[PDB]
Amino acid sequence: INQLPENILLEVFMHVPARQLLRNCRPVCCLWRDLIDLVSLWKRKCLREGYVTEDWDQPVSDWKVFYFLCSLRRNLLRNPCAEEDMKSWKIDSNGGDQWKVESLPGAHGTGFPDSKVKKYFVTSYDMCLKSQIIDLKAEGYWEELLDKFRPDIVVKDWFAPRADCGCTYQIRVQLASADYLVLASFEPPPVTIHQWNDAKWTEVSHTFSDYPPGVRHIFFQHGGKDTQFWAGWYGPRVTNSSVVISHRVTRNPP
Amino acid sequence: PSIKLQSSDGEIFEVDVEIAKQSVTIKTMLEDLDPVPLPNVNAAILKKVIQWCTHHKDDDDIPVWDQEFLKVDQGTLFELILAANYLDIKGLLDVTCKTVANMIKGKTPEEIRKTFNIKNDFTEEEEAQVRKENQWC
Ligand SMILES: CC(=O)N[C@@H]1[C@@H](O)[C@H](O[C@@H]2O[C@H](CO)[C@@H](O[C@@H]3O[C@H](CO[C@H]4O[C@H](CO)[C@@H](O)[C@H](O)[C@@H]4O)[C@@H](O)[C@H](O[C@H]4O[C@H](CO)[C@@H](O)[C@H](O)[C@@H]4O)[C@@H]3O)[C@H](O)[C@H]2NC(C)=O)[C@@H](CO)O[C@H]1O
Repeated sequence: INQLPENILLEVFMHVPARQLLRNCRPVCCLWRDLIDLVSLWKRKCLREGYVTEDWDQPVSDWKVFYFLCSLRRNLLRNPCAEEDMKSWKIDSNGGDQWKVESLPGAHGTGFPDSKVKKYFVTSYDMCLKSQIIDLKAEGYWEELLDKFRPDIVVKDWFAPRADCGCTYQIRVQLASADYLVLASFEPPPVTIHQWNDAKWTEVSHTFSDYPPGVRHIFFQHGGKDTQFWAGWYGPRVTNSSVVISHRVTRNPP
Repeated sequence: PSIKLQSSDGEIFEVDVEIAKQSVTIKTMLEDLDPVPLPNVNAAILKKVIQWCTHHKDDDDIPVWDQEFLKVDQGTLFELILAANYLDIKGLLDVTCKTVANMIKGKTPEEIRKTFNIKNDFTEEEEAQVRKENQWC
C-alpha cells in the first residue's frame, strides 16, 4: 500500500472522512501522518467538496479548521418552517388558542419572499413562545474551535402579522456556557404593530462576533401574542428561523 | 473504428478508439503514432482497464457496477490505481482510490496497519499523534 506514489496516497486520503483521517490514519505511521497534515490535502478536500472555488481569493490561517467549519456549516434549527408541524420545538409558553401551523399566505397575510417557504407557525391571544437549545458540541463544533477561534455565529428569523389585528413579536437568542449561563444575548426590543397593517414579512438577523470563550449552547426563542384579545390566531406569525456558524473566525491562533 | 493496445507481456487487445481515448497518456501517444505498446501494464490489468473504459464509453456515491467490478483482491486493486495513474484515466483513479478509502473507514490506527500491512513507524509518539487531533474527534 505504501508501494503507492505520494500523490496517489494523498488522493486516497481525500476520500476518507476527516474525523477518521485524523484520529486513526495519522497514528498509523510517520509516512501517513506527514501527508495527512499537509495543507494541500485539506485545500483539495475543500476543492472537491465545493467549499472553495479555484478563484478562492480569501486567506485562511488554517485549512483543517476551515474545512470543518464549511462542512458543518448548516442551519442548526430543526423544523424551521413548520413542515413537520411542531416537532423538536420546545413550547415555553402556549397561551390562548394554541401555537398553530398555517399555510402561506394565510388570512389577511402576504406571501413569504422565499418561494421555498410554504407554512408558518402562528400565535394566539396570550403569550406563545417556542424555542430550541442547540448543543454546539453535539452538532460537531468542538471546544477549542469555540473558545480559541470563535467563528461568527449568525442568527435569523422572519415574522409577519395579519392585517386585521395588531400583535407583538418577541425574540431572544442567547449563547450559553456549559453551565447554561448566558454569555451573549440578542434581546431586541419587542415589536408591537397595530391593526390594519400591510402584513409584510420582516427578517430579523444578528451576528455574534468575538463572543466570550465558553459558548456551548445557542438558545433560540420567539413568539408573541395579539393585542386585541381575539380568539384564534391573530398573534404574530413566524417562519424560516436559522442559526448558522460561518467559516469566519475572529481569532487566528497561529 | 479501432486501435490495438499491447500489454507489458505481449497480449494484444483491440479496442474502438473512442473508448481508448479516455486514457490521456495514450490519446497523447496516439497523436504521435502497429499495436501501441504499454510496458507498464500487464495483460490482466490492461483488460480490467478497457473493461471499465468500455463501461463508461459515454457518460458523490459509487456506482454499483463500479463496486461489483472492484470486488477484486487487494493487490489487483493497487495495480489498478497504478494503471489508472499510468494511463491517466482520471475516472478509474477516483473510483479505485475512493474504494481504498472505504477500506480505511472504521479501522483503528492498528487495524488499518494490519489489513494493508505497513510497519509501525513511531515509538510512543502515537500518543502525540492520536491525541493531537483526537482531542476533539
Ligand atoms: C379570547 C376571546 O374569546 N376573545 C373575544 C374576541 O374574539 C371577540 O372579538 C371578535 O374577534 C373576532 C376574532 O376572534 C374578530 O373577527 C375578525 O374580524 C376581522 C375584521 O373585523 C372588522 O372588519 C371587517 C371590515 O373589513 C368587517 O367585515 C368585520 O365584520 C369587522 O367589522 C376579520 O378580518 C376576521 O375574519 C378574517 O379571518 C377569518 C379567520 O380569522 C376568516 O374566516 C375570514 O375570511 C376573514 O378573512 C375576523 O372575523 C371580531 O372582529 C371581533 N369582534 C369585535 C367586535 O371586535 C370579542 C367580542 O366581545 O370578545 C373577545 O373577548
